[PDB]
Amino acid sequence: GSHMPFVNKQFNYKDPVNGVDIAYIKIPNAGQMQPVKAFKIHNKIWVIPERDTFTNPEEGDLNPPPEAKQVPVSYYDSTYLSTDNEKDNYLKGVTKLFERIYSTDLGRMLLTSIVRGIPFWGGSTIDTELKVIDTNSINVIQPDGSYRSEELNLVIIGPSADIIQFECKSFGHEVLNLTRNGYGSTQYIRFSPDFTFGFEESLEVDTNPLLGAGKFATDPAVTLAHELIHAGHRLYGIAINPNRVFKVNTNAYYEMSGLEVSFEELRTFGGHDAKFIDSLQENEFRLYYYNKFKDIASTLNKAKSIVGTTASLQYMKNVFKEKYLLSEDTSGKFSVDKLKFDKLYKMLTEIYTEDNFVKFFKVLNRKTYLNFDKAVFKINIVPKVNYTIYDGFNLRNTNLAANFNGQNTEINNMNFTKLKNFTGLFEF
Amino acid sequence: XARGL
Ligand SMILES: [Zn+2]
Repeated sequence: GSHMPFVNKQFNYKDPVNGVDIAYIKIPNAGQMQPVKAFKIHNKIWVIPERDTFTNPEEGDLNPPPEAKQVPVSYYDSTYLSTDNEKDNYLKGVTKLFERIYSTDLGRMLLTSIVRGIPFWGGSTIDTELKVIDTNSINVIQPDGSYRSEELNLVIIGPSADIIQFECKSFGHEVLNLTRNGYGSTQYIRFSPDFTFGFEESLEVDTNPLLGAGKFATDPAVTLAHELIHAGHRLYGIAINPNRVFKVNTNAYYEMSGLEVSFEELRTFGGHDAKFIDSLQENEFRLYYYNKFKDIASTLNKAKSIVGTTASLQYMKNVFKEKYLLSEDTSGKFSVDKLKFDKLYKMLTEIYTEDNFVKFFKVLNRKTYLNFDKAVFKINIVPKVNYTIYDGFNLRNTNLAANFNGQNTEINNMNFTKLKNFTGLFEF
Repeated sequence: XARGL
């Protein structure tokens, strides 16, 4: 469903800020930062082609740590994203990759949820008062120079010191049950079109730490989509806590090292990885989020009070009605229909998954979340001659159309530059 | 954030 494109504008980084879709802006609870030039590429969704020194206090220096410090699966370049055509490339890449996602029926579905996925207005200490949470906002510099507060859902931002960072260390005392309480909060995705990962086409090698160089290339659109499915659990508040984890007995090598994997990661991947979330336990999650919804439904029915935007009590009321699929009765009251809850739930946690996105994209991809990366490559998907919205790297009317030759790296070698090999380097 | 190892 890309008949009308997701980004309707041709964007280049150098364009004069208008204070609307191209504006210096500031993110919440950084009062420090110099305003940053950002771009609104679609309603509720913004893009910040700078590397992220902001959101988290801990990083904020892109300098590489000592080499005795660094783990093999880390990669550091302090100069990346520093120039203009670079940030120009970034906008162009991120844009395409959305359009790609958006031309699949799955992508169209998903993205619609993400737009509709507005963070609940929970800010008030007063239970009968409707209050938007201000962490859910950005602050944008209007053409006059005055600040305007603007509510959003998603931000695509450049990386941090570690470009390939495969896990977050970031989040701890941040008060965000917003992701597990059904509220949702505005998600911040760190992402680079300009890099992607090597992997092996055979299961026995791919799940082996000691074997292979990464013959094939992950399609960044599969990568972006993945964070977007994460983002969707975390906009609706149905995300699973990171400390729920699977101690891995499915792999000798993982198990040897006591590596654990968060249920949220297994769910996000989907496929045959989802049975490793215990059906027993999963129903517990279900009932929880189903009850979490009954709380949002209640809170909605109590509230006679708002904090004025232009918006009335009943306009926003219907916005969250739509978001959670609520059932109103003759008396004007909201409830949670147990059918539509499971509808919504099945959709986010099951229908939208990395596995299925691989189905739509007609691409080669890692068969399981539990596997061992081989390489990281530098890429450029901006030239149409490298990469397209419809065919990705495997380009129709070329020798790369068939047998996944576009992702084939010894064939398309023109299109990739290896940076690191992770093989053998793993902690074993 | 995450892709994992
Ligand atoms: Zn993930």
